[PDB]
Amino acid sequence: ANSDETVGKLIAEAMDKVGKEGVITVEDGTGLQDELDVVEGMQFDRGYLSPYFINKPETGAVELESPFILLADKKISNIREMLPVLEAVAKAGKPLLIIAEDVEGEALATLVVNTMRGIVKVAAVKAPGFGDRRKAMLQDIATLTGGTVISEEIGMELEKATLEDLGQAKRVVINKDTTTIIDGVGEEAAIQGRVAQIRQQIEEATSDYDREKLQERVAKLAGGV
Amino acid sequence: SEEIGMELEKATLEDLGQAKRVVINKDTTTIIDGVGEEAAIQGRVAQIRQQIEEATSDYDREKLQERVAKLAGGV
Amino acid sequence: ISNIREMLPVLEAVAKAGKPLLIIAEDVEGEALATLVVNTMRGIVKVAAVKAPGFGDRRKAMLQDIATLTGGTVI
Amino acid sequence: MNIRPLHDRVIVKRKEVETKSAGGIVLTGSAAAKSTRGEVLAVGNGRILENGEVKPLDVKVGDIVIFNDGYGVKSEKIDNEEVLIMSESDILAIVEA
Amino acid sequence: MNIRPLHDRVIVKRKEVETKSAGGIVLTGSAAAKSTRGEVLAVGNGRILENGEVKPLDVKVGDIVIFNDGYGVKSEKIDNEEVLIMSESDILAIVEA
Amino acid sequence: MNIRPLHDRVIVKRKEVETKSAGGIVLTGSAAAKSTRGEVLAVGNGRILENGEVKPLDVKVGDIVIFNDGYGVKSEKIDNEEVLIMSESDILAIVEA
Repeated sequence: ANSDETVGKLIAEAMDKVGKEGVITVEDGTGLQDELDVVEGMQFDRGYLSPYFINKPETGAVELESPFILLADKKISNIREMLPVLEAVAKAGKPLLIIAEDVEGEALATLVVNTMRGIVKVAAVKAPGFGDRRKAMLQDIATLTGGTVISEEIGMELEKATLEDLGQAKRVVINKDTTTIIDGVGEEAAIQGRVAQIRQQIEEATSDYDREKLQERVAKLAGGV
Repeated sequence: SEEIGMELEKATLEDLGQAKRVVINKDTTTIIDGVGEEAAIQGRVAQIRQQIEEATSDYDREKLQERVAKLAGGV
Repeated sequence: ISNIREMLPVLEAVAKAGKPLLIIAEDVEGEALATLVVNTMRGIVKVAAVKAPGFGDRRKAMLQDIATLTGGTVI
Repeated sequence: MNIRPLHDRVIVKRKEVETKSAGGIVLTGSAAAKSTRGEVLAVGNGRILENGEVKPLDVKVGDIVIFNDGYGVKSEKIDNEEVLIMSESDILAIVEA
Repeated sequence: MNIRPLHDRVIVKRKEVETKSAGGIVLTGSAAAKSTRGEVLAVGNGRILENGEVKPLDVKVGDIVIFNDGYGVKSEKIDNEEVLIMSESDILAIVEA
Repeated sequence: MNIRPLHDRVIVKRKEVETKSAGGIVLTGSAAAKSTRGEVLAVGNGRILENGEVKPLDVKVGDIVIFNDGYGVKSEKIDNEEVLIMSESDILAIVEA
């Protein structure tokens, strides 16, 4: 950096925090001074679909305490498929995050009135990514929270999922732009296994792009961003 | 809001707002002194006041402080 | 291929034979491909699906090559 | 004033549009659907068909009924209350017990 | 509470949507189809047609039946369970033996 | 287990899809057509229509029949074998001699 001690120090600092398999990106800052952000644990670029669900108006963000996590591969539109599962969670007390391909229609709508009343505490946020990348990434989340991806593709109905298939977390933070899972159950051995597998997916990455996204995901699942 | 599971038909006098007076012409509507729970006004103001704090641009800054003026001081 | 239907008679004979099965068709999609997954995902049968080598009139010529090398009949 | 249905026709009143209870505790918000249950308010003498005799209806005044809401059914206003006029042919069952 | 079908109408419950067994051992995953088999839960007195007398139905409470799932059939919710309302005309056979 | 058709309905099984013999020696390969011939496996008591009495069916268990394959006919699976359910109205003739 042409003898800029501050750049050196900031890089050094970043490298130290995100680890060896962590990503570091540079972008325009707001003010005059350089600034380093380190995102802890896993977080993807996803805002709540229902803004009328913010349970902390101070930050303008959703903060679900020790919740269940529903991973839906297919997009949701009907409250129907939820009822069997939505029910098991309601009679369990714990809140529920839902990361589907999408949530719209009267499904999204009714979910609002279900928390607006105090029947269940339930969040809805789009799936991270697009196309064949999404399902790959949605699985990452399953691993970190010990849940099963309900994939309509591989002969599975959303309706026939039980508490069994749900992921779990210590806490969840969702605002208008990003969702963050804080410390998921995550079978320790199954994390680093799914990491050492994606780690080798970069090894045989036949370009630069199928190299980038991969080591991004590893950072979300291993160190930091 | 028909969005959040509500029918217009099932609203009662309960849900209606109230004002001291209202002035409407061909271009503008004006509510003069609404009931407005004092504490709920400045609370809803201090909340929109912080929405400008985390306004990620200049436009989501403009309209916000416009609204605060309509709810707090004057224009 | 698109339907599991046409498979069942054959898929069955292989299932009760123990040996796995590769399928080289023109294509495999729909619920055919989908169900085949859950059939190996469980341990009912071990079955692979891969497109045919080539395109147009070259494909059938080449697909026959495979038949010869493995002693099979092109359906 | 009340109503007197004309033989074979039955006068009923509808019930709760997706009562928020189904699935258990979940308050299933209205999914853009209706209800098929209803209370029988009035009964006509009975179908006159086939000339010879006039057969009574198998639903009495005050029954709770599941019906098929199709074309046969009509909507009317009595004393400013929502009421339905369909024939027994459209009534499928009675909820008892 | 249970249901009382209105003469000629039969109240049944559906069975397993493409039970993974057909073809032998193969677990034929759902091909976007339904089932036509069902259990008879309630029976109406019987068809009243042609005035003179009221003929009983040939299906008893508790029969296993193959039906034709067409327009005649309707979907209802009793105690939060999926039930079907069709007339005997739509019931084709009984599975016994 | 076998099947018990519900009065008027007849349970049959289809025959050979364009048996390669027609025209004489020529093995007429499948031209995208079906067969109308079939074996009667089960019979219902008989049509009940017009109240008074219940008339038997003119086809016995085991007949060879030409039918009209239209809407009336339905497809079912018994012990994993292809069977057809139509009414006598759809059976046109019997092949004998």
